[PDB]
Amino acid sequence: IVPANHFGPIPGVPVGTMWRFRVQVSESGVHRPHVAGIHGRSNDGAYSLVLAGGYEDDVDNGNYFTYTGSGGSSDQKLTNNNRALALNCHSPINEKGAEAEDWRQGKPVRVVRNMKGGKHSKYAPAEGNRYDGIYKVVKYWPERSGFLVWRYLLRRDDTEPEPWTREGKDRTRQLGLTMQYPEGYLEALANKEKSR
Amino acid sequence: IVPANHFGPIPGVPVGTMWRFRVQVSESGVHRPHVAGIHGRSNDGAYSLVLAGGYEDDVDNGNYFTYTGSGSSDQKLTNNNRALALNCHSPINEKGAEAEDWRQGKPVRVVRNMKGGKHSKYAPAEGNRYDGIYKVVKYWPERFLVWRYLLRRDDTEPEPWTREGKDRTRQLGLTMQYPEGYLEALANKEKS
DNA sequence: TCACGCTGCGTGA
DNA sequence: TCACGCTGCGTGA
Repeated sequence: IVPANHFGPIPGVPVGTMWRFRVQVSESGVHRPHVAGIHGRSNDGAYSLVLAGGYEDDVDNGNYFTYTGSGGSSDQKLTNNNRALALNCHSPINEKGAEAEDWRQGKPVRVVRNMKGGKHSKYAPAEGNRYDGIYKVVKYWPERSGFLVWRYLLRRDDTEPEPWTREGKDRTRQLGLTMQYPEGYLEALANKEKSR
Repeated sequence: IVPANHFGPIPGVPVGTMWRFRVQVSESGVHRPHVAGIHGRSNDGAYSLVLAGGYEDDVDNGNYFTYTGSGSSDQKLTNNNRALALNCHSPINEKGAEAEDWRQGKPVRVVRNMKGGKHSKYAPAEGNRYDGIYKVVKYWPERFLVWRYLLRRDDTEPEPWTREGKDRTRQLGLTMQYPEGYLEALANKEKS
């Protein structure tokens, strides 16, 4: 595997792989937190995040999406994962939001989409978790719920194509990527011979 | 295998049975909720509760303990907290009540989780432990405002922390139950 | 379906 | 240690 604070793609998991649970996504190293949306250290940056349709805003447009941080029922602070993510934007950490001088020079963020994101996004998978590639932070800002939240614009910068495109649907088919289940999960669950 | 809304002990699960995880305690049947403290419908009663030290408002003395409900917001005798109150042998009362002949209330299987050892010597060291049948003696509200219950034990087989009970566990072979493949892959990860 | 809940765990700090 | 948290499940409704 690779270090936890490692930035960028995990070697061997191309764009379009599909795990069923987030523990498989973790063991794969693509997104190490079992539950948390963001993986980051406030002193370094954010290494990976998940879109599971948590926030009633957070508009998902494929190559572009808005995203909201962690905290709170009370105001969100620019600390921990919130601060970690903003560190990737090619701009000095500003406590009032910043924009990127050449956004493509930001730290890379791994991004996977989850079936629960379908509540708000046409780009979610029908099932499980799909690593949709690399994004960079272009902008971040605070806004009002009725409380203050920290939000982020993310643009995609990966060489391999989005899995929902024609080119990407061919990469998913040619590389033979199928929904990967935990060893034993399918076989074990098929046994519903309880009492009746 | 007795329905979900069955009162009293589960056939085949003796007092002192041990499971490492809450999921096996639901497969067992003794306590079907995976997370929730109480199993109970608001017009029938409660079937099982777990002592996992979740609330400041709790005292555990073994043969009896006092228990807390569901809720930084005032509680109500609704849903599960309504359910437990019907297990008391006295008509439901929004002001709290006590049972005359508490032993004719409806049985409640009590599971003890290791997360209660902090404030109870009677909790197990590891995992979960089925400790028999308790009945509701009395229930009342207390100050935020919360609902509390007192539960005495009414089960013929001995408690697993006594001499008689500890003798049943050794002789019945009840040892800590783990999921298949848990110990295998966790020894794997332990050595790394 | 829908929301809840005495979980349980790897990682940041 | 504790803080943290875009899990996941059965459950009543």
